[PDB]
Amino acid sequence: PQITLWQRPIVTIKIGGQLREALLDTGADDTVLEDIDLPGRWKPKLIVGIGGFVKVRQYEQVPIEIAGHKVVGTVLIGPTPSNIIGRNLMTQLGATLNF
Amino acid sequence: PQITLWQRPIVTIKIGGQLREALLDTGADDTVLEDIDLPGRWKPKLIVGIGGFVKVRQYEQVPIEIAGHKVVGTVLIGPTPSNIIGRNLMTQLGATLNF
Ligand SMILES: [Cl-]
Ligand SMILES: [Cl-]
Ligand SMILES: [Cl-]
Ligand SMILES: [Cl-]
Ligand SMILES: [Cl-]
Ligand SMILES: [Cl-]
Ligand SMILES: [Cl-]
Ligand SMILES: [Cl-]
Ligand SMILES: [Cl-]
Ligand SMILES: [Cl-]
Repeated sequence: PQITLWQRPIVTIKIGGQLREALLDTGADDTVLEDIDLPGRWKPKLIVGIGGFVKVRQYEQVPIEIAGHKVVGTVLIGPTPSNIIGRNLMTQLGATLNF
Repeated sequence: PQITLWQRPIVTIKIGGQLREALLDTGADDTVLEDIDLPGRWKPKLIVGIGGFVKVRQYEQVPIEIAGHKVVGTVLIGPTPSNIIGRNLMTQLGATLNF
């Protein structure tokens, strides 16, 4: 799609059977979602959040659909003020900012 | 331009004689710059930053060039971890996210 920016760029995402929403955030390096579960192994990671650092789970090679486009990449699961799609997945999408 | 996202989307900006850089941040509502001065009146505004709230100065109808494109809009001046161009100015640019 072509997404304008007069409102927050919130899109529908889907991971397996879990339909959610998230912000397309060009100011975020990584993707962080609070309201999803995944099975299997994961690696701990620290991100910055309230109180200094927050521990999240890093899941690799996750299939995720963003605004109807399927990609595969890393998803961080843990506390976040908003679900955010970061540059790691926007690169998979081939997304660009255009003006 | 057409800006890819495999690195942080940092662009050159210019306000009067003040040439700087800033991140194009679709996760930011407003534009916040730390390393610029402007003359004249301004209105105080609180934003979220380290320690809860940070006081910045709100300047209106500021002419600013972003990646070579001139626009006019509101610029917040104060502490910020990175200079950020937010959606308020990206809308003026007619910027879109495309995939
Ligand atoms: Cl599932
Ligand atoms: Cl992030
Ligand atoms: Cl620990
Ligand atoms: Cl959508
Ligand atoms: Cl990835
Ligand atoms: Cl100047
Ligand atoms: Cl902001
Ligand atoms: Cl006060
Ligand atoms: Cl530039
Ligand atoms: Cl504005």
